[PDB]
Amino acid sequence: SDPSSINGGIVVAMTGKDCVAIACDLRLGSQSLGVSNKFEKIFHYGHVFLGITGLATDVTTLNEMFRYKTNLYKLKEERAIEPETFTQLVSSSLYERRFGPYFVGPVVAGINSKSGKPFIAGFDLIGCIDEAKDFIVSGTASDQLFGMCESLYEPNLEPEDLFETISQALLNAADRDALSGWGAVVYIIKKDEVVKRYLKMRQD
Amino acid sequence: MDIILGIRVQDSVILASSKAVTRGISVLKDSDDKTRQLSPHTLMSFAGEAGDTVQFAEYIQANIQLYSIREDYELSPQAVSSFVRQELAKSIRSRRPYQVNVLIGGYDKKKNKPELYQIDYLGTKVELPYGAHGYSGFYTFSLLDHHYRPDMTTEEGLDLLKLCVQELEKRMPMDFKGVIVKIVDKDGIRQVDDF
Amino acid sequence: TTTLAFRFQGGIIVAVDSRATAGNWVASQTVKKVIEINPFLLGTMAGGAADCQFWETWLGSQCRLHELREKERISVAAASKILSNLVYQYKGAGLSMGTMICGYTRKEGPTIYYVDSDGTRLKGDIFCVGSGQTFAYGVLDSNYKWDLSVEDALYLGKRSILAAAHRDAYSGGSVNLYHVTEDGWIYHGNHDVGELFWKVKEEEGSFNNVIG
Amino acid sequence: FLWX
Amino acid sequence: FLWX
Amino acid sequence: GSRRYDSRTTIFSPEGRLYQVEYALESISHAGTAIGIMASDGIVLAAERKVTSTLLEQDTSTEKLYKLNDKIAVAVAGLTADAEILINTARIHAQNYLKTYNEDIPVEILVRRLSDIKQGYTQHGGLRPFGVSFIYAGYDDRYGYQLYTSNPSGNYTGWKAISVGANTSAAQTLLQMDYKDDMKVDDAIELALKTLSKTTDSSALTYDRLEFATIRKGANDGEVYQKIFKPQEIKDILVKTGIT
Amino acid sequence: NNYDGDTVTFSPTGRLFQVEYALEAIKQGSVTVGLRSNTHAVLVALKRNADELSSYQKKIIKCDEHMGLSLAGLAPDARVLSNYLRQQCNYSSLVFNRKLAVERAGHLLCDKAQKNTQSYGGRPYGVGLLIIGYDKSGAHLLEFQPSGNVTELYGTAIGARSQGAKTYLERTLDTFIKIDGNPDELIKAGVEAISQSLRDESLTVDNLSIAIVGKDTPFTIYDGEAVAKYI
Amino acid sequence: TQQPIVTGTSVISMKYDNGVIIAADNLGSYGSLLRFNGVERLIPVGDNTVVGISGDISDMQHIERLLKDLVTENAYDNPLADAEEALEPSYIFEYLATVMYQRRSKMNPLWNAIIVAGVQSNGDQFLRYVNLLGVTYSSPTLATGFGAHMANPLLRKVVDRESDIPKTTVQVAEEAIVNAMRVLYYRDARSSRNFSLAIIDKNTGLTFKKNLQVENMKWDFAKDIKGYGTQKI
Amino acid sequence: GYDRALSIFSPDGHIFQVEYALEAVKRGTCAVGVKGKNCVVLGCERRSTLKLQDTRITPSKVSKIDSHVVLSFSGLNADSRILIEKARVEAQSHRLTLEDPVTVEYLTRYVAGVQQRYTQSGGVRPFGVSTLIAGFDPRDDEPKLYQTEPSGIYSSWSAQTIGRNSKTVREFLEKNYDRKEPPATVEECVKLTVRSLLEVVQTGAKNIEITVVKPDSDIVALSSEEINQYVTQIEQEKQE
Amino acid sequence: DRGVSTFSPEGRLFQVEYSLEAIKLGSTAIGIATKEGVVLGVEKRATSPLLESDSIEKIVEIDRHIGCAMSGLTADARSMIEHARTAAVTHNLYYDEDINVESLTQSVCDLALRFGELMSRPFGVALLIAGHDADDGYQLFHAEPSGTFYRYNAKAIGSGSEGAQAELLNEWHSSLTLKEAELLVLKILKQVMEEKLDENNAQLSCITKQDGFKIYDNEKTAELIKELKEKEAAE
Amino acid sequence: QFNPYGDNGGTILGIAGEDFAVLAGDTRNITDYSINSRYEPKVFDCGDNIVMSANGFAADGDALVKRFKNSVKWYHFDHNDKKLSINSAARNIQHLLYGKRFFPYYVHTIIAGLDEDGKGAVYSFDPVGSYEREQCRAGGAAASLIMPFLDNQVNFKNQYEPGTNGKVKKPLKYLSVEEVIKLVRDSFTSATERHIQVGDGLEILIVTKDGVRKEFYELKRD
Ligand SMILES: [Mg+2]
Ligand SMILES: [Mg+2]
Ligand SMILES: [Mg+2]
Repeated sequence: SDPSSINGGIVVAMTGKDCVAIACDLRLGSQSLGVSNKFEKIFHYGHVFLGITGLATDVTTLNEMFRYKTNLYKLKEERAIEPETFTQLVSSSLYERRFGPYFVGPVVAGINSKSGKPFIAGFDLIGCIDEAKDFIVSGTASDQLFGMCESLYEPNLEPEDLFETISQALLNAADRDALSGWGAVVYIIKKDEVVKRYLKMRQD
Repeated sequence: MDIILGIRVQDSVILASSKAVTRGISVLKDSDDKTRQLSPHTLMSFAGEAGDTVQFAEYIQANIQLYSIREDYELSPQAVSSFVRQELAKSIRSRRPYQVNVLIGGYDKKKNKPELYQIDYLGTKVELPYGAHGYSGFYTFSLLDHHYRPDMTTEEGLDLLKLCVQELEKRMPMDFKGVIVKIVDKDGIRQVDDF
Repeated sequence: TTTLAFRFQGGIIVAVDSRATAGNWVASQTVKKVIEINPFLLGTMAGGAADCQFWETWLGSQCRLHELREKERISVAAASKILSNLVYQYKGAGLSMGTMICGYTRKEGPTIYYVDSDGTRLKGDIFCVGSGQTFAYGVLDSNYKWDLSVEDALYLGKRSILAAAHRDAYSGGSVNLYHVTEDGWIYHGNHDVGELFWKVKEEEGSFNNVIG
Repeated sequence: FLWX
Repeated sequence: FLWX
Repeated sequence: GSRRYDSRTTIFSPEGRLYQVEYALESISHAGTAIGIMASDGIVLAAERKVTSTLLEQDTSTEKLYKLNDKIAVAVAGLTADAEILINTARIHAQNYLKTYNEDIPVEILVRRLSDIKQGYTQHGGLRPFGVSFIYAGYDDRYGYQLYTSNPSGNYTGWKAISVGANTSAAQTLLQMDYKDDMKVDDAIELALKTLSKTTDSSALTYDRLEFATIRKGANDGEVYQKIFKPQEIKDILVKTGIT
Repeated sequence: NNYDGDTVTFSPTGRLFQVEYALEAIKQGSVTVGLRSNTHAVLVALKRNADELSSYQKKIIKCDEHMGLSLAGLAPDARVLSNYLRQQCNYSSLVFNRKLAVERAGHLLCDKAQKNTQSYGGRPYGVGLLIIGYDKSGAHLLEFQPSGNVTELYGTAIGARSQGAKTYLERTLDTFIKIDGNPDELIKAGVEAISQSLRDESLTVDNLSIAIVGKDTPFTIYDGEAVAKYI
Repeated sequence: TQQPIVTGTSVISMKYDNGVIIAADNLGSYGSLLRFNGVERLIPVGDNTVVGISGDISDMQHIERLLKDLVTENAYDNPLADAEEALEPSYIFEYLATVMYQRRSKMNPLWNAIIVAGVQSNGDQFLRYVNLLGVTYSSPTLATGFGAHMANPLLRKVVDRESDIPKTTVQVAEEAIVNAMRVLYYRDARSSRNFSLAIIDKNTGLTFKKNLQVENMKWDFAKDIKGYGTQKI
Repeated sequence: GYDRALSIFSPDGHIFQVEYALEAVKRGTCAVGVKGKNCVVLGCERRSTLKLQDTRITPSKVSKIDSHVVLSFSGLNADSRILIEKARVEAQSHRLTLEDPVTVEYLTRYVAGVQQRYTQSGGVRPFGVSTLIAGFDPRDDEPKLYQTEPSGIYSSWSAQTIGRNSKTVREFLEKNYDRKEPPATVEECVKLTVRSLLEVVQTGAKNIEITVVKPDSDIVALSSEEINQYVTQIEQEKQE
Repeated sequence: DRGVSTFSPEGRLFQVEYSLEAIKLGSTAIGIATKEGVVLGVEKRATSPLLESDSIEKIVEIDRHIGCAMSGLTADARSMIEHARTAAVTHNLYYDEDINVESLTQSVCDLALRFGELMSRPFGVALLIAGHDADDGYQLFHAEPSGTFYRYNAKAIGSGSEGAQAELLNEWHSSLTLKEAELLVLKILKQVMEEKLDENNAQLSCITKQDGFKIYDNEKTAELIKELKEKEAAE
Repeated sequence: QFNPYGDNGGTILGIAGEDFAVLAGDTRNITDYSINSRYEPKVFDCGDNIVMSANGFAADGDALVKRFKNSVKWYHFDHNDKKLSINSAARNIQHLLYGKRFFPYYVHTIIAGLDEDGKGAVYSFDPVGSYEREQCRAGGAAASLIMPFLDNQVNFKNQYEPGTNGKVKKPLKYLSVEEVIKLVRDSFTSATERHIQVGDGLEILIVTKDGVRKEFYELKRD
């Protein structure tokens, strides 16, 4: 009965040269029992990407909540929300539930359309913002991901190289966690094209 | 309550639900239907806490039936499942949450495709080729992983289901007094009387 | 407590014991565990004495208001669902009620609904409810047929309570019999276990466990 | 408190 | 929670 | 007490009319004309801005045509402030439906709810009704392209072509004359402008006094695009049809 | 005229017309008489019928074992105020184990009637009450008016032609005040008093309503054949 | 739900032929610390009633304020406030009894044991007890805390039943109360030597006695006590 | 909250707001209900001053409350939606608690209760709507037709009309409807309904809507051509 | 305008006096109380011949021992009946007995004046409440929107009330049989009714200790109408 | 933590005759091992020939009796001074008790009087308002001592007709008021001997058509 580790799952985000990558596993389980091998944890509202680990009912609820909020934002502002602004919206929304929180570990990723700057950010369940140049990690194998990222990562990787680094970071971290894995997805995000790749990983 | 299974095949969704209603050391009933028809082409099976199960099922049934009359239109299985999930997602942070787990088997008439949704009492929704709730999954999932093919007929799906019920009757500790089987397809919902 | 209600060719048989307990203290042997809601509706009581007595008396008021408003006797289904929807509102508060709503209407025919305090509501042909339900089930199930006569069905109901009254420490006093037909419920008397046991033992030749 |  |  | 100063906004006349609804409609009849025309392959929304000044910023302006979601737009006739209250409600109702059913709201459901809010202000609360008439142009996968109108009474009806605001009598006669069922969007664009051009209280119809929008399936394969026309795009479409 | 729309409006001469119109409802009401000695207090009420087929409207209400009133005007308003007195008498008993003083009863009615004369939306009470009681300071008679004015008296009368009985009691004051330890003689004086307010009609058996409270007498009402003694 | 902090110990009382006597020591204990030595726990209401309070002193000071306010309220629109419509002991008790039971029923009690001693207007002796649970009882002798265990036995040797009250004089009754206060000083670890005593007589009225002391104490025999058994020195 | 008593008594003992609501009904398009031996038919007028309408999407005059009961109306269209919505909710609520669909009498009695509440509630005006509620009770083949009006009174009718020129079509039905022998078949009942509307309507084109309700939730709305055949047949028999 | 709870210069509530005018416009209702029972009869008054008269419910059961007839804005009576029924049943639940006819009437009359600026206006309907209890036997009460109620040996309310009441004054005596009272209600209804009296436009009911409150069938009332006409021709 | 309940001990006993009924109770009030009062009555005349006792937690007992007495007063006001029948009183008390179902009155309640046929009646209640008419009921601390004696001596349980081979039961018959008071006095002297919370005094309230009479008897004071 620990909400953050019932369903299991991981998200990782990295910055490269004029690009960002965000990746997640596909497992949804009920503790030991694997239930679904199609449960994606990365969503997008325009060009801003959000990965959410933790309790799966809150992952779904928050996705639906941010779609709702970014849709009204776009109608009133007459432009797509930017990563820096969306980060602040996520933080506000999570801290609104300070004494009854969503059991989630969200990760924002995207390129600012005006400045062209790669941007990533992570949050605790209470909405505290963790901004980073290099990488953000979240989920049941966050320890493993921290170890993989901190060793493998180097600055200013090209999109094709960054893909290899984030993929190996996620795969090897997931294989040391019981509640993570069962397939993986990697988003490579450039200024005005986005490639989505499904990784081949061990299915245990 | 205990055993509820679901198998989506080529052209239909099949829901199997145990007939036993046990309280204490007494099987009170051995003919219980743990399902409600939400709309002509959408069926929901349910299992969990006593009272909560039927109260929640009939509440959802009433709301979907109200929508059907208001719009003179049948909500898609995807739409019904999203509505049911949100009701449970509200419930879990209530004073007394509904402790009800559901399968939603529906035939989408617009897509001409069968759809099976598995939703737990937390409001965790997944679309599956085959689903189960409670301890049943621990046997049926590995069995279906092996024997299931996506292009199977309704008759093949029923034989695959017989294989699941036989395995459960062999290895499950409790007597669940067999299952009521219902098929959801393009022609609506019908019950298999001899299983 | 031991209450049973079963359905057969001749209608419904309802039989109850009359014992009220406060732990191992026998509070009473003369309790009415059947409430006559109306000429075609019976309610059985098991669990908390106050909870059953209060809410089944209240159910009778709601059934009267229904026939004043709708100029028609309430269905067994509707009557049972008023009580089940009431207890469901109190779920988790600690009401303790095991209840059978037995009656006849034109549209339904003879009908029995089990309703308990955790909100379970079941239609069925046979139910036994209370601490001595398993003892009653044993005798009832092993002798039950649909084609029982009114005379045999009344006896089996009476014998099934006597069975539980004997073995279950928290059941006894006397057996109260009812028969529900298309013409309504008929009371078939109060039978003290004091005299009924020896009468049954002698005539039937059963209860060979006991020193005769 | 009585029980039945 | 993240602490400082 | 305060009874002395109560207008009683929600009562019947001896004839069985709602005073405040009738007077609100009289208010809307002085507002800039808005036209909706529904074609087989899209919908046109045209609206005449209320007597423009030469120093009004035209490009970063929104008076008449508002977006409710990606599939539905409204043309406004009446108090802009009143309309914006109802639009924000409609925008929220659309997102509530999407959140609940994971499907875009059917056009009629959104229209009915917005019309039900207006109805409330005529039956209870003792407040003045909203001085607003809407033309709803939208698409859903049930009925396809749909035109509706709602008015302060809270009554709504469906249309092939309709006008609200000023000179509706004249506008409706010209639409009823030149409309036909097998009409294309580009034809409906021409009809919309020709109608405003004749019914306008101005000397000549120019780009700076017009708001224009189309809802086509003119995107790439089985998806709907909303186009709120830019000043330069209205100037081009006005020359292309030969009004200027 | 322009200042009688509601109770919240003063007239230019400083009058509350809605209160005065409520006072008018009492004058239309049937006559009732109150009088007391040192030992006993008596209510005598002329009951009114709709026609010969109808019952006679009951005028006298019991509030406690030691207190009760008679009414003249709107009977439903008398029911509201009598119900309020029953609760205050009852509160005094349960909380303080104390019979409510007849004087405090008056003060409570006064303050309840007043609130309805200063607030928008509400209306004044349309009834006058004669409260009799026996408490720790002997026998008492009160006259309540819906303006809020409560007055302690030896005797009085309210309703139509009440001036007849009120003049008689003013003459008889010295006689009836000293009818101590004699219930029947104090009632006779009350029945003779109300007789001065009769025109064409006389006191019959189902017409007359008498109540009494005293030293060793709980508040008890006499109707029907029980009052035949006093005709 | 409370816990008492500053507390007062036993209140003892009894009836005699013409009236009632009540007494209580002048201590405010803070657990085992004998913190406050100038605390009056007998509070007269008019000239015919005394309310003795034990338990939490903060809650006692609250009850003082209620009684003070009751006298003020009774005087309002009351020409006979100092005569026929003066506060009776029975009225003051029933008010406190109501409050105590309402507060227990809201699970926020006044953590006290209260004895209302007085003489009614008809000359009858009034003596009744109420506590934090709203439990009420009357008896020729009443006592709270250690008083119930040690005072009552001594006071019941004088007035054992109703018929003994007319036979008991104020001299005999007061002597019994003063003796009981000495016994409580010997044996109650949260008692003091200094106490107050009140007599409400139907003839002489209310006599309130302050700064009394326990005296004629037997301690001399202590010098002969050596060790706990075998020790001779 | 707005508290004003809008519906109040006048010196002559009338509630003008309720009587002015009836005027709104009298202004509304004509609606007629005729119950046969084994069916009820609801006929509705649609004013022909509105061309360039979209009859696919335009709210239909007859509304289903449940699968077995229908509600037509005359008066304020916006007001009718509020009554229909409440009735539809009460219909589902009844199924949920009584485990049985509403009777037509019960559903009528509810709608009538709502209309009445708005005649002595503060801050609200009465509904400018009269309703015809028709259908068949569960497991019953006896046709039911009820009328409600703004005051809140309701009653059962062999045949009844409401709305503009309703007094003309009521005159027609009063001499043409035999209590001893109601329309035996569906065709007879629909024809008598169309005949009664042709006294008032104008043209029998897209001005008449007909909905036929039969036992066991058998409700169907007639198309233009189906209705136009009855109009063509009646006019040819008339020329005599 | 003016307040809803305003007094007239004569000392009456305007809205109460205006509701009494609405009740005069209502269809006639007559009640007669005997030692053998209480009879209630009403004029149905169908607005049109197409209206199914048996659906006109102007006589109503409150409990087995209490009946009710109405006159005026009959829609207003629905919530008054609902309250009366709940009061009667609720009293039986709390005290395991039948509720006194007077106590039931008093409960209904407590609603009457709960209006102002609670409901927006007084009720536009008067009730004849007939019943039996062990204490005061057979009783007939007239419950007005003023909050006042009188007990009556006999009473008429509605359009023909003043004419019918003058007739009830002469005819009523303390030794009337139930059968005599039934004919008397039919006789007086036929006098004050616009249309000619028959079993379809007039309804009889009674409350007896033995059989409780019973609305008469159209067949039973038709025989009493035929019995009435013969007896009037017979002298 | 604050405990809102206490036990004030004592025991009560109701017996029904043909044309009378008695409700007896000891006059001892205790907490733990201390005597609070030797004479604190807990059997009350409530008017309308109804006597009532609520034994257990005295605070809840007094509260209930107070509320029922008040219930009788308002029954007179609301129903034209009608006499509250013993059956109607019993149902009213059920609603009083069940009102506090989730914070109960910690008392056992017995009322006695005459039914509407003039015959002796006793009703007994659990703490939350389940009730039953009986010929016989003991309540409170010594109920378990007295009740089986009453079964034997009032209802003649386990007693057979001599020489009938235990086939014919001793026939049920109404007891005289003299015989009932003998059983009450012997019940309480027996209870006093073996239960520490019972003694001091016995107060009996006898209810006939003539009204409510009282009798008092000394009990052992140890
Ligand atoms: Mg594995
Ligand atoms: Mg799941
Ligand atoms: Mg002892």
